[PDB]
Amino acid sequence: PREIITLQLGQCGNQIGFEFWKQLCAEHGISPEGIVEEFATEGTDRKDVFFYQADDEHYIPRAVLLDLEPRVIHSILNSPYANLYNPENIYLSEHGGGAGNNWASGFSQGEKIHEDIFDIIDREADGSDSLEGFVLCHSIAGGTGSGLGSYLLERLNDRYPKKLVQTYSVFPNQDEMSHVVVQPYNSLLTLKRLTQNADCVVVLDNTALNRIATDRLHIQNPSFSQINQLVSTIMSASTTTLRYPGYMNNDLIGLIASLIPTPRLHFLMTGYTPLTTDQSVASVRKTTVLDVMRRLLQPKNVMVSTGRDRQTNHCYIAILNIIQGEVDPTQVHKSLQRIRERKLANFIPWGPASIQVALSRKSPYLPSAHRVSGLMMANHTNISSLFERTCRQYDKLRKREAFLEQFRKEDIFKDNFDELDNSREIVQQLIDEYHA
Amino acid sequence: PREIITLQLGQCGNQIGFEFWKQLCAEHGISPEGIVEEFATEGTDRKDVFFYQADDEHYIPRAVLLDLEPRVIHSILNSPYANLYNPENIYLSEHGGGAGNNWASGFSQGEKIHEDIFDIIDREADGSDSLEGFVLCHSIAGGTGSGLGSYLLERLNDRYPKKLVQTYSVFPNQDEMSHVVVQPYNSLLTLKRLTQNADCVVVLDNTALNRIATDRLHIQNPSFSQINQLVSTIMSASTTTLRYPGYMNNDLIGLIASLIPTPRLHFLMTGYTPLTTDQSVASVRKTTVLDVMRRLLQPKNVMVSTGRDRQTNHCYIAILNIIQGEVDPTQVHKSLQRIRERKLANFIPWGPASIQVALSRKSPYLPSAHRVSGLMMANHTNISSLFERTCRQYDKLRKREAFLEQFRKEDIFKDNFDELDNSREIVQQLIDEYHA
Amino acid sequence: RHFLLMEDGEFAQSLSDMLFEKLGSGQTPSELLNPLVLNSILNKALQYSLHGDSSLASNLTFALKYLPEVFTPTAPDALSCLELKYKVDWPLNIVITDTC
Amino acid sequence: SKLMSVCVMFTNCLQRFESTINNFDSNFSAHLMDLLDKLSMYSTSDCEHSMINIIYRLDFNGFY
Repeated sequence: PREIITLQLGQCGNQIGFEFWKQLCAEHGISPEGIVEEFATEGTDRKDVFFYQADDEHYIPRAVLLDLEPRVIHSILNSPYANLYNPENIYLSEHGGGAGNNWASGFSQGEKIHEDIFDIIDREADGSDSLEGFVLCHSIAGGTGSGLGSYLLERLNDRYPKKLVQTYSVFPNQDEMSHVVVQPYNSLLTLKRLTQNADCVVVLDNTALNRIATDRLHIQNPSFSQINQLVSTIMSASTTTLRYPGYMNNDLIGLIASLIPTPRLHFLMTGYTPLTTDQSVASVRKTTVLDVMRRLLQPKNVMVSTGRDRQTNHCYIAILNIIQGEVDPTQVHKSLQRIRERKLANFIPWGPASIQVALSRKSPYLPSAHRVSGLMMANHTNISSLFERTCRQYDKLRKREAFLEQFRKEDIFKDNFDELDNSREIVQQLIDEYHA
Repeated sequence: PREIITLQLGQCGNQIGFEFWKQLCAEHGISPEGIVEEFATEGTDRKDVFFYQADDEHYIPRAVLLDLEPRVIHSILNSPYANLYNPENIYLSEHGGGAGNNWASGFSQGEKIHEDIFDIIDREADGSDSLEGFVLCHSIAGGTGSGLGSYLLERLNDRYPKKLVQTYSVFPNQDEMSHVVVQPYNSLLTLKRLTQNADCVVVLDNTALNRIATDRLHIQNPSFSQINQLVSTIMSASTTTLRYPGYMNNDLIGLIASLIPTPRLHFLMTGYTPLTTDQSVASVRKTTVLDVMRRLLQPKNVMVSTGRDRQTNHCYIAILNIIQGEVDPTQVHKSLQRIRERKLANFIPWGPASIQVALSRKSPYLPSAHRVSGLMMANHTNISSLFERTCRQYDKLRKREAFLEQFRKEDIFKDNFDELDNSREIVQQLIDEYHA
Repeated sequence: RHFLLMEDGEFAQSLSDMLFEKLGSGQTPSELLNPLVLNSILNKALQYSLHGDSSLASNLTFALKYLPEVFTPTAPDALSCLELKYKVDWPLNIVITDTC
Repeated sequence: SKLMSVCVMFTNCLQRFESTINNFDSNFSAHLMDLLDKLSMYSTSDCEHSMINIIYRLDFNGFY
């Protein structure tokens, strides 16, 4: 019916998808090894849209996880949520990889394991006779998720041409350049494949993570154990129309169709306010829906590093405001009434704009059926500031003679560096041209 | 709608605005971290006029607090009223400043933090599409509130030209000149900016504070902990037509428009009688409104050091008499009946005068719905006695060779001392000329 | 008292904004959409001040009368030709008559 | 029926694998004029209560 195959790949893409499947059992009322609660069918009306359909009421995840590093998968099998995963769909015990840290490693390893990489991931494709598409849950940081992920964006474009492609890709961190220095090279090589060899992306910045991780979360030493908490909730938040029973844009080709203006303009800004557990003691007094979307357009919950004074000459075109759970829908048109009076979104002068609001009932659970949740999927034309940030860090590195002799020994014979530079400037010029 | 941004600035301006926001929660029936009482909407009909409008029924204050001294803000976060303040609107934890004690320090620090001082205070400006104006809750005493406050009176005059400017500024103390000696220099430099670069002020004398602080309050050692009690009540008293539901002059551009005769004549005399808690046991017998405004024009509650024998050749032009709470309005025209018989206000012989009286219901609280309150906003032409006091202490100091070599090393190359002297005498001559 | 006597002055302050939408008469349209968008913006003005429910908001109606302000054609005013109409309902008819 | 015909006109030129784009633009302006005539038909309804207020909020939502 609407079966999606997630493509978890890389050192960071496997960990953000590990707790994504772990989030799904707590809201479906199911255990990874059994069914102890009856809340799975009376409370939740649809479960076989991301999981594989049941053979013994055991909803297998439709997931594949490949990585060159064996460290990310050795921290999985000792956890009690790995018995839900199957040791025959992806790998058996003692799976390995390369050495290995290179963008050209996984780019060259795709055609030497070409027979095996297109054998076991295609067995899940013909399980349903109407496949939805493929989401590449991969990474941009490092050479593991960026090297091999650029290969599958090409060969799955023609072997599966009638399928939706759209990824939840995480952006790397640009604070210092000591541990990694190959960061401007492997990022722009995958970013070219994300626009012409891929339809849509969902951007997730790393410098904007610790802006939120010290905002309300109150940590002193930033660890990697907090990167999975902001990411796994908004992943399950994006499929609330798709997993839980909704009516309009209840498919993944429903939501993405109403937000993309044009190809190579698909970078969607994400926002999510409620992350604090001591808000729970004051939501008993009928906290309404009239105050939760006034702060979405206000740049506080954003996960995109952008300029603060560059929003006057940029214009919103498509903005999504997803409320979940208890909505009190007699005032949801009242919340959309107050949008035109502020004009917090700059509107495009050539065409109409749209503020789309939708709702779906959440899990039968006490932290879910009590507190209001707001998921934002914006589309603003100030996203070229990240593309100006990455390009200015790209041409400055090529004048310092950095990784021009250390990178072209394997499988690179011609200069494909300006092939990425002009196509990035094509995106940056057509964005500002789009508001005439 | 009618949103005002308060500009709390300086060592004394931050403390008088700290209990100003602390006064507002006790009368709105709200807590700084929660909403435990239902008296906020049934009793008070308007709350989003000084606070930011709610997102979770949490009325954020529309306040900014900058100071060179970190001592005033380190006595804030341990108090339980600081969680209502936000650590992202102004500063995060560990904010600092200069060394620092100079008028030329903050006057030169305004253009080196020029990018950051016009970035986060403008985010609250576009929250409402109809901004009321700006009130500079700053100080004249010291070099901290007087040095940086003179800069924002210039650059906000043209960047926001259609907004009301009016300040509740406190005057410094002129008892001895041992601890501070730079008091005649930094005061007159800001006083020039208060007349031509600012529309209106609200004067608050320091030598008149301890006249009242030993009148009925009965203290032996005058401390700084009493300076916030007379100031925070009359601040909330001035917005009773604006916060609580009134009809006429219910805006800040309503009250100030009916009292200013002309530009550079805007210094308003303030009066406030009821400050004693043992009056409460005899207000149960219907204490009327006929006796509360007979003592307002009588010079007893005034906060302005002026001459007692100089009121015969000076004339009142505009006098405001604000009653609050229980008024018994069938005798409020009876109180205004007795005004013409005494002629306690000398009237201008060239034009008409006006005794404006207004009322608004107070907070649903027992010390507020029982005792009569009278707020005075006078305008008398004997205010040049303070300007004669400051100018005679200004030219006497320049003949003693005091701070002419110690003040012109940084960012002062020409003598701008007589630029302040003639413009002060322009105010003093046009006041006496105004009654022809 | 709140919407005819104006002692909750937020509605009459919002009437000043409706007085800030006329600015002299007549220069206003004479279409039939002229009552259609002008009866609305007074209902929208009550939510602009955040007061009252819709239970008493059915008792307020606005009837845009027609009087010439260029004085040969019509272009009706909102300084003196915009009128609030209070309603007569099912139980309350001994309070409100046609003279009042 | 005019709105359904343009999407029938759309889905055949996407079915193929010149002149079709000006046929789309002429049919685009044709239904734009009819929805503006439909926009006047909502506002000329009865000059009455909230059924004209609901359909007005349809019309401003289609405008921005």
